[PDB]
Parts: sequence; structure tokens; C-alpha cells
Amino acid sequence: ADTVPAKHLAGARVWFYDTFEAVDETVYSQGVTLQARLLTNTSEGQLAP
Amino acid sequence: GAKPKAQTVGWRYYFDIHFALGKKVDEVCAIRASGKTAWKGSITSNGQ
Amino acid sequence: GAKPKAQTVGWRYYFDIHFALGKKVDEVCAIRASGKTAWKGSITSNGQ
Amino acid sequence: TGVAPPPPGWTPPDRTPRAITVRRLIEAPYRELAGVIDPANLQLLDVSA
Amino acid sequence: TGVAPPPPGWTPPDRTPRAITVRRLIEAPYRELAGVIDPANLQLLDVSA
Amino acid sequence: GLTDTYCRTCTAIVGDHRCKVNLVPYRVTLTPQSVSAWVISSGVVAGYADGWFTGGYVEWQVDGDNYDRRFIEQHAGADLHILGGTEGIPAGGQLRVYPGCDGLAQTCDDKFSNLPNFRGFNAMQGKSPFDGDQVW
Repeated sequence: ADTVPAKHLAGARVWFYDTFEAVDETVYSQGVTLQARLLTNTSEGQLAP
Repeated sequence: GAKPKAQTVGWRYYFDIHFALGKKVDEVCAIRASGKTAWKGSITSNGQ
Repeated sequence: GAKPKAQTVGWRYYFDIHFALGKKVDEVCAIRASGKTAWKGSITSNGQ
Repeated sequence: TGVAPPPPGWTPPDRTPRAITVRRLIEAPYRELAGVIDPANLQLLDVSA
Repeated sequence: TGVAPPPPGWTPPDRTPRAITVRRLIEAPYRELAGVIDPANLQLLDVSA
Repeated sequence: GLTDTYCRTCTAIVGDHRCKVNLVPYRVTLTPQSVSAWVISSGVVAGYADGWFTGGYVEWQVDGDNYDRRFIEQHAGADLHILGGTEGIPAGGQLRVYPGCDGLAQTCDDKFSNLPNFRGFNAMQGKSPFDGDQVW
């Protein structure tokens, strides 16, 4: 894709994001800083922010 | 926009249950659930 | 076209039910439904 | 008495949602946009999107 | 006899759908079209739409 | 003829054909120190932890090859509480006393190390059905 090989020390995390990612449909311009949080969901309810 | 990259239509539930059929038994023939023959056969010794 | 402005995935049902637990009672401790503790506490006088 | 009652009762499941410990944020490269966005809308997308 | 049987039985709910009494028709302004229609299709929309 | 329950305790008499535990090593032969209306006291048993003999029985020879047996309500220090009173117990006759099993898996294994033959079901399932209402 748009990447080049680089050294990865032991313990690096590998993500198979293909078909397993949450996407925000809103379009944002470059240079903007965002703050986001992930809330877990279970049959008992949702995590308190 | 367009169709989502993937859709979560349903979930698959996995459970590990331990149960007893009573006192000593010799052979288990088949398992039937909801009127459908899930498994048919015969086992006479401890195994998978 | 595009995604609908809003989607009706489900509905919330509201019901007002009046029921009696029998003869005079002193205290109600908790309510359990479907194996989950919905409410736990103690009330000794008529109130909300 | 001599006999004692052991603890195990219903053993309720412990759902009590926890906060996510492992996570990450990324920027979507052109691959997923090409594969998920129709050409008509994609072509009008500016370079800064 | 002296005692009489009172009416209340099952008290079935009265659904029997009625015709809507309060309603209105409107024309969608450009705001909702902009917020619900992708730019590629929106730009091709004629002024008379 | 049911003789079957899915509970947490052993559900077996210590030494029965199901427990397969040999009580002969645990046999204790002693001469009681003092006998009362309801309590038989001996100093030898004082050296065991409280409740060691709880659930056991006392067997002694009456005549020939026949023994009459009694029970132990509770064992505390040097005093033994006999079920039904100590009437008929000789004051100087030789008595054989066996221990008792509480039935808990911890008790079964730590004391007798008979866990493989443990007939109880401690934590396999207490309520869990596969046709309930809400698994969560």
C-alpha cells in the first residue's frame, strides 16, 4: 500500500484492521486534533463514559 | 455515503456446559434437538 | 440514493400495571428479573 | 451442628463492563476509500480529505 | 337471586386504527438535501428539483 | 431406592463401598478416663484437633465376635458427646473409635486424600440450564 519496511522490535502489536474497524463517516480536514473514546457494550448495558 | 465495509447481522454464541445423564451408562446412540438428528452413532469408551 | 436520515431499528414499550403481592407486607427488599438484580434496597412506608 | 453449608449458589456471571485496555487510532488510506466509496463521490474528494 | 354479576371481563384493548387528524405536507429545503445527499449526486441536481 | 442427589457434599458414608477408604489405619484403641451420663472423656483424644472424631462411631466387644456401636455427636478437646447417652458403655472395657468425614471435598482430600473417589459435585453446575430465559 503506502508504506515501507521498518524495524519492529519484539512486542509490537499487529492489527488485522481489514473488516474489523470502526469508521466515522464525517469528513475532517488535515491538521485538526480529535479526542475520542471507546465505550464497551454488553448485555448488561453500556460502559459509563 | 455507501454500503458499510461490513455488517453485523448476527452473533454466534459459544457455551461450555458440563452435565450428567445419571448413573453409569453403557452406550450413547444419538442426540436430537428441535426434531432434527444432530448426531447419530455409538461410543462405548471415554473419548471425544 | 443515500442512507435514510433516521432508521427505526426498534421500539420502546411502556406499560402501567397495578398488582398486589397479597395481604399486608412490612418491607420490600429487591426486585429480580431474568436473573439480573434490577433494584435492591428497602422501603417501609408508602412512597415512590 | 457438625455439617456446614458450602458457598456455591447461582454463581452469577460478572459482566460489569470494563474499559478497553488495548486500542488504537489510525487514518484511513486511499485503499479503503477506493473500495468503499463510489467513483462519482470519490473523484470530487479533494486531496486534503 | 339477589347478587348480580358485574361487567368487567377481559377488557380488550381498542386498537381499531383511526384516521390521522393532525398532519401537514412540506417541501424539503436545501438543508436536508445537502445533509442527506452525497455531493456527487447533489451537484448534478438541477435548480428546478 | 433413589439414593442419588446432585449436591455439593460427598453423599457417601465414610468407609462405605463407594468411598473406598480404609479406616483400619485410623482405628484408635483406648480405655476411657471417665464416663458420665452423656459424655465420655479421654485424654488420648485430647491430642487431636477439635472435630477430628465428629461423625465417627465407637465400637467395642460385647460378647464373642459381636460388637455394639454408638455415635459421636461432637468431638471437642478431651470430651466426646455420645448419641443417645453412654448407657451400656463399660466403664473400663476396651473401646475402638474411628474418625468421621465431614464430606466436603477439601475435607475429603486434605485428611484422607480420597479426592479421586469423591462422589460430590462441588462446582460443576448449581443452576445453569440450557433452556433458560437470558444467559446473561
